[PDB]
Amino acid sequence: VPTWNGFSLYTDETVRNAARYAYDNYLGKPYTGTVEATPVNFGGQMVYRQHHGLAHTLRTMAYAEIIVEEARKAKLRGESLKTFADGRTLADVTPEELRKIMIAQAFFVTGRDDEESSKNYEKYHEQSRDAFLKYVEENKSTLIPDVFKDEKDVKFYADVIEDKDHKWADSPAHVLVNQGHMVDLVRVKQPPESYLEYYFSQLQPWIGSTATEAVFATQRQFFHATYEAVAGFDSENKEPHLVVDGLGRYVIGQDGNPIRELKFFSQKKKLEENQRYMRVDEYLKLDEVQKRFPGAGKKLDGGLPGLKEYQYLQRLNSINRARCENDVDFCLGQLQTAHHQTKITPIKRAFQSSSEKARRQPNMDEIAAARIVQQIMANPDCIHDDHVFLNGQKLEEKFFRDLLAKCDMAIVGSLLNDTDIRNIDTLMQHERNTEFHSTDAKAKPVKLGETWEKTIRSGGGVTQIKHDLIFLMQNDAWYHTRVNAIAQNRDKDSTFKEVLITALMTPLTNKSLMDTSRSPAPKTLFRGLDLSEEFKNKLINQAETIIANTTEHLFTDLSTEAFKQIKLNDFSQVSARTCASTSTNIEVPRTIFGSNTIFEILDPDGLLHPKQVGSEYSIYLPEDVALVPIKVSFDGKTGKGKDRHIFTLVAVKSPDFTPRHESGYAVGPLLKMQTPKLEEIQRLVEQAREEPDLERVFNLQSRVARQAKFSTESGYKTFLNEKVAPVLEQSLNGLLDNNVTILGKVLSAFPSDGQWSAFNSVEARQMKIQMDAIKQMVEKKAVLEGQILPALAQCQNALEKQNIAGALQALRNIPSL
Amino acid sequence: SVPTWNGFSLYTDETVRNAARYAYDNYLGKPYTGTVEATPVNFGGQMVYRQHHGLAHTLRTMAYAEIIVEEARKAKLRGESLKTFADGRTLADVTPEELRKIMIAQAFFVTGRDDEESSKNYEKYHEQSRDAFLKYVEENKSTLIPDVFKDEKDVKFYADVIEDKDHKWADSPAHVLVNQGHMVDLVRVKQPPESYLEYYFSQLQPWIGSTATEAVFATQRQFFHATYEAVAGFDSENKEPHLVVDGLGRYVIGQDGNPIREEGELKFFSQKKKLEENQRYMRVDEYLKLDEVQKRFPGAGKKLDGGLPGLKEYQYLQRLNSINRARCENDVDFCLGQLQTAHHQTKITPIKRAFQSSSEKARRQPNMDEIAAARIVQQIMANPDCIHDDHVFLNGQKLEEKFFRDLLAKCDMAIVGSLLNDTDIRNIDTLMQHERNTEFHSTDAKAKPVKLGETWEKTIRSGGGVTQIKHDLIFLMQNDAWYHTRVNAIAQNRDKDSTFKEVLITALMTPLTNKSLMDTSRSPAPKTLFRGLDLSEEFKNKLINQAETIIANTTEHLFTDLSTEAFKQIKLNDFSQVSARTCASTSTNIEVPRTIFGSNTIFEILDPDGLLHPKQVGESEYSIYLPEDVALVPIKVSFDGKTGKGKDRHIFTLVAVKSPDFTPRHESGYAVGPLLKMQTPKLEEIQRLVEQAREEPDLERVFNLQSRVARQAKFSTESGYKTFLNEKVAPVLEQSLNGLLDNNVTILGKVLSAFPSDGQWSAFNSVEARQMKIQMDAIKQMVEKKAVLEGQILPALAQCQNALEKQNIAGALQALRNIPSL
Repeated sequence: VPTWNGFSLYTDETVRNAARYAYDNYLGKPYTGTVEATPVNFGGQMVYRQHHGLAHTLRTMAYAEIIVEEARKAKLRGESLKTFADGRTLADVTPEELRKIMIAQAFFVTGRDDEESSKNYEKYHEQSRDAFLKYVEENKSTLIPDVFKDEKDVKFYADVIEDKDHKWADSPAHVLVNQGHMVDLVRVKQPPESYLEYYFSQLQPWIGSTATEAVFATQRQFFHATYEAVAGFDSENKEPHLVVDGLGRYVIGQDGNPIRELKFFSQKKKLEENQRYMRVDEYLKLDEVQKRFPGAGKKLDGGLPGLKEYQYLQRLNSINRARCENDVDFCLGQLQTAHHQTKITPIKRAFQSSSEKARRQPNMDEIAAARIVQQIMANPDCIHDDHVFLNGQKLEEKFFRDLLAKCDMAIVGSLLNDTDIRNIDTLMQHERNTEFHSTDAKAKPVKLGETWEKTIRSGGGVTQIKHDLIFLMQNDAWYHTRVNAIAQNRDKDSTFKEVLITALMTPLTNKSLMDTSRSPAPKTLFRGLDLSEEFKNKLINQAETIIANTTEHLFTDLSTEAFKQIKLNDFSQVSARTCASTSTNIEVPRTIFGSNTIFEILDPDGLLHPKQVGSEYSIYLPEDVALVPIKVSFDGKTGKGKDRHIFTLVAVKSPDFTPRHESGYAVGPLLKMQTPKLEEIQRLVEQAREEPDLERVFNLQSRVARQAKFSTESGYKTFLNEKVAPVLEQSLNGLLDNNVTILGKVLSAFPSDGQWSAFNSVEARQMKIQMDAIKQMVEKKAVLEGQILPALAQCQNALEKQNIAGALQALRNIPSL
Repeated sequence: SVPTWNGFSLYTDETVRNAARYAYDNYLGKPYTGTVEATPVNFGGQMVYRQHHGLAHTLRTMAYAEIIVEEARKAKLRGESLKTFADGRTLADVTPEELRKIMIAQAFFVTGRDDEESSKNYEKYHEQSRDAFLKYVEENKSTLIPDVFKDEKDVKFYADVIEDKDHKWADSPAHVLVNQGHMVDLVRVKQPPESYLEYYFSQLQPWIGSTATEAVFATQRQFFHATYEAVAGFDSENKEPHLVVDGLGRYVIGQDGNPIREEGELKFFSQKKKLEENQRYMRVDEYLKLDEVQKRFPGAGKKLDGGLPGLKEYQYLQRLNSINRARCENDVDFCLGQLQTAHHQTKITPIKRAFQSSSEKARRQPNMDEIAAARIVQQIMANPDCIHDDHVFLNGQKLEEKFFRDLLAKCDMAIVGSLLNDTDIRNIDTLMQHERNTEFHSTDAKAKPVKLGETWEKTIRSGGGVTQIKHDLIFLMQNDAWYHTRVNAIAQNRDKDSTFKEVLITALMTPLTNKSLMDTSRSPAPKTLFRGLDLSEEFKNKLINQAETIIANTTEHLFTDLSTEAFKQIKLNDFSQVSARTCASTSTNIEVPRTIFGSNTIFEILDPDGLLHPKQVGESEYSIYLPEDVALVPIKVSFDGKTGKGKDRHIFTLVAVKSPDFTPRHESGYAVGPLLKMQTPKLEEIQRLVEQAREEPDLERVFNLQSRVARQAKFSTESGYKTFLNEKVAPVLEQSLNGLLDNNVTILGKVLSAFPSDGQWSAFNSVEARQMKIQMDAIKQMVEKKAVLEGQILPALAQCQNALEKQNIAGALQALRNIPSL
């Protein structure tokens, strides 16, 4: 199954011109015959060939395209398709070949003089053949050798148009033209079930059941797009079955068994006593029919969903019907829109739908990670070379990589403020000489902060800073190449600071984008990548597998297999985790950057939220949006002679695409940073463990004993012996045993200021001062070990019992000594 | 060159006392048969026949001879050179056997007096005294010869000294001692006192030296006080006319009027004589200021008070007329006892002079390391589990061998023991079980090791309560040499190759043995204790001339204080540390160390001031623990003969003296240090309080609850549970989360009042509504925990510490007590 070159009925000018010439010189002209020569009028515009005209012709061409498309899918799914003489299959049809088919299809009905299909078949097809050759001859210089290879080639496609011997299974050419003509024959004729089953069974051997359901489902959409009525389907319908081949009937005899010789009966032939034409419901139930037709037990609604009879009938009588029959560019534009929708509809069908187009609200870790980023931005002093040290906690390379991979950094950026944006400059000043290395190894290291201040920043308020951050990531490859690789976890030999900067800048860049972007989101963006031959080939294979398992259906929904294959082959991560640069102009990645890989990202449901850059836009992929492939084309070669492919991707949002991360990664380290130092308390326990100053007590004991005894004043000597000395000996023992009971009692025994003031001697006064110091000494230990320390212990105890009102009580109600 | 004295004494020798007893009975106690001063005199009713030249006089002469020879021997050891006799000997060479013969002769020197004549019947009285002595020897020849006197030739020699035929008062030691001794008693209260004192001082001086002569006349005045005689004052500036004493004459100053010389040389004008108008008598104050007098007599310019210090004049006379005066003149055993007390005091007094005085006899109060040592000893005793082979491990601290040797050396164990109780004593049994197999080693390395705790349990202890344990511990220390030799060696820091546990036990037992002793003893403290030692010959001889050096430099004095030399020699030669640092065993019976133990060294420990505080061991046996400021100063060394093994035995007489100068200097903190570290609080409650405040909020729980509330909300169940969830619950959870993401206590305190009441929840009874209330209560408790901690408790504790750090204890308590409500 070769890779398609992107050839399309809706973009090829050669085929489009063959459809004009056909319309312009036949087809748009009045019938010269008798049968239905009378024109019909739609919305005031006339149609000369309502039936076999332009809209019919263009649809046959459109059928051939999708029949080939579906065959290539069935082949890739492992299905065996009907082979020709040379062993080829409809899937082997080439772009060049298909173009020659459509050109011939454009003339397959030009040679009609009226609407007689019971005679003149030979003459009309001879005229169509002449009309086609006349076109080829007129544009001889153009069509050969580029379209047709020689006159023998032209003769071949003229032979298919003439249809002398009805060899409708000779070649892909004969089949596509015959099948394309027959698919348009499913309209409203009753009973609809007999017609549908017949034409279904004609196409089925060539491309398979899954592909045949897709064609007739798409055919109904092409009818809506070109304003033709669409029939309903009822497997339980009680009408008599219509044997399409010959317009006959099958009959039920009295054995109650379908008459078989199965036996064809003419609508004229008379039936016996107990004979009755088999009904369609009986026909759809036959083991042979159910085996080739999945219509049994199923139902389809006619018309358009949302429209009622009178509304649907008014639509059919619109001028747009006439425009489809008269305007080539219009009828092709209708089909193109319908064809494109059949690629998207089955995808949306296979996944849980959502009504929210916005990013979800922050989770707990995104909130925590936002707090951490804000703190780092405020304290760039916390930035080292191996790590970040912030509030008694160490954050290393692993932490910031986990943030880059688990957090939606657009959501984190929505939690940041203009203070954080202003603090970018100061981070940059702190990292003035931090070297950033481009992923291109030839490149010389660039000083981060210095380059920021010297060539990018330009003063101003916060909005200017945002523009300069967006400017840096847009225009400085030494910066963005490293950042993108670290964000997507595909980097080699990155410094911790390169990783940290990425983790800090990515949410801040998203904020800067959301705050500055003004324009409404474009719905078609282009992205350029340069991939290895090995990696691109993987993506090509994953895309083709997904496309092959995404098909429209009539009766058999294969959404479960589309789900399975998409989750197996999804490569959305290639455009995720970073501020990905895109353009509305395909020539930016294609011609300027010369990329071998081009993503045509389609976002018709507005799910990507692209922010304008400084035609550049920036994409930060939401966690639950997948970029599902619908088309893979070979686009020729780049400047360096490498193959170039375009991946057309459609944005689809679903809870099914949501990743499951285990939480805690950002909340954890945040909690540990809120941990209180409590240095006052740690200083209370060190003071409560200080040894008492006993030498001070001894010194005064000695001083008292020296004057206890060397003075002839009797009152002073007694005072020292009965009032001073015992208190000191009592205080010494108290501080030595650390006995609270003895300390708190000696407090009252300390003589008053007035008892000391009785002696106005020099030594008595100095002793007073030293006695006061000891008293303070004794008191601070009596209150600590006696009042305060017990209270704290009582407080703590009520806290581990969760008696909060009791913990406060232990501090409020302190018993006195 | 000075032979060791054999302890011969006037106060203990029986022969001399007998001679004095005979002299009184037959002569001195009988009335004078003469004319002058023959009339008896009363003192307190008792009659005294011979007031001047009687028994008290005769016994003092004998006391002078003793102190003269004593001071002469000291003078020689200080290196002084004494006047020699014809045979080349000095008074320091006088032997005990010879001194006894002299004292016997001295006893009769006055017996032949018929009255108190002056210069009339010298030869008659001295012949009668001689015949009295001959009569006494003959009547006692069987005992006196040849033990005391060699032969009749020897007896005749001392008889010839008594007769005094040729006035050869410097012919021999006997002549000098008898003649000087008789004169020394003439230093009475006669006027002028200065002329008499200078004279008799100059006669003795050449024989023994100035230092000795000063000691003899100082002691003399004490002998006078002890025998109730009047003691004269001394005044260098006395204006009264000088009396020459040899002649009872005067000297004369001319009109010149420098004293009248010859040749220069002084004269001797008879007091009867009659001279010129231009001349007057040389004053006492003029005599003492002469250059010739000042070079031979150190007492000008100086002064001596008369009478007894502390007594007035009226009290002195009521003492001089006491009945004791008559008892000294009539009772031999009484007068000798009076002199013995005075003589003994003259050996203690100069020692106390050389150091600071002390007032208090009792041990000092505990210091800070002794109080701490008692605690540590008590806690080791309470939990013997802390005892290891290499160290003791108490409350996080490691106590090693040096720590316990430091207690033994710096702490007064007796004081430490005073801080112990009966529980600690009772815990000895617990200690001994833990140390059941601990082996103790005697210093005697021939003895086998003994298992401490096993021997204690099976041999030493006898049951009963604490008092019996104390008795058992004391018994162990008294009788088991395997225990006490090791303990004493370690306590005194003179041991070798001791185990750690032996050191530990010594440090634990010493204060415990002291407490046991103090709690069980009830005897009044004796003042004479005897301690026996088995010393090497080298060590003893070192102690001997250490003691002899100290004794030779301790003298009484009149004018020249040599206290500083006493201080210097005592500190140099002190051996008090032989009896220190351990519970030392003593006895009131000298025969215990001498006979039973057969010690070659005996300490006669005297404690008249009650400084040692001995305790009775189980009788005559006592234990002393030497106080840190008490020295055992030697005053006497005697040769006592041979032991059982033919080794020489010596007796050291030591006096307990207390002084701050003996106080050792140790750095504090050797025990207080480790104790304080064992009391450092490991404040676990506060540490838990801190860690509680470090516990993290379950933010995920609050966020997940928001999800549930929303998902519970978008289905209308009960009326109006949905509106309740959207308008009352959800905002609170949003505010709680934002208040917990930030540490904003103001948001947290506010949202607490915003949580729905139970009454509001009571309106909804669905399974999911009750399941929501329970979750909501958990979030509320989560909010409250931090709103109270960060908002009230933690800042209260911070403001408390800040007030304590500023030493504002008032504000520290207000920090806890004045906690404002949210």
